[PDB]
Amino acid sequence: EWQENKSWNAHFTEHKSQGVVVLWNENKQQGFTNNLKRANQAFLPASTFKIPNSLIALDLGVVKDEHQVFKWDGQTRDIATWNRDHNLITAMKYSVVPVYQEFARQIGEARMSKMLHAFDYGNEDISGNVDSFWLDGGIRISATEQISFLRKLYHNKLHVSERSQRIVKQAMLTEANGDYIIRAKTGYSTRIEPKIGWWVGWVELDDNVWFFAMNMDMPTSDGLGLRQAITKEVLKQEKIIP
Ligand SMILES: Nc1ccc(-c2cccc(C(=O)O)c2)cc1
Repeated sequence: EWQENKSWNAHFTEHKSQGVVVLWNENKQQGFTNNLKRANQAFLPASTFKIPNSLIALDLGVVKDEHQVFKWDGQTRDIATWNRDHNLITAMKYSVVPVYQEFARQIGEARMSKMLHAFDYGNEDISGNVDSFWLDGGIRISATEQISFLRKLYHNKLHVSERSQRIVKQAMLTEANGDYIIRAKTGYSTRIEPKIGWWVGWVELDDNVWFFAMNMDMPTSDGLGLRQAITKEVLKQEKIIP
């Protein structure tokens, strides 16, 4: 079942922004959101696409393991952390587009299209350039669709090996302490309106898992920190985390 809690709208408006948070209680099989309509509106996945892209690259052998070094191509880019060697873990962490563009070129259109359909991922449409379609092509995914996809990943139910799924979930590790573990991926879509930020993943507790997917308007890069901050305020409000 699904519940709309418009009280969460405060967390967005108080920061002069608009967006949606979608939560899914795995034990109770219940979903919650501030905005049922936007929860089902499809956006460019941008760097959240690094989750499916990593899975496909690993399963096809494009990426051997999480230690394989992807050498910087020597082209200076405006993101300092991109101008260095990466492995899967650091490429995820710093959302290093050029590494994942190379993955996609090696995957190829045919295998990428087939795998996204097998994942039931978004609109499954890779129209555009194979090395940028998640940034300015035809692929779209909603917040509820991100949840559906992440739940399959959590349970190792995607049509790739258990190993590929374990490795990607390792690479998704974002935060861990004595109270919870967050595995997630940020996204930042600027090439097509509306510009949005994403944060999708889940929170692991001792006896339950809460999946989450949020997006919010992002007119400038100055509000990027609000993706995680707003999500955590909701989690705190719902007493999912202290
Ligand atoms: N102008 C600009 C600012 C920041 C970025 C950037 C880099 C790396 C990661 C992320 C993110 O998804 O949080 C965003 C990219 C362009």
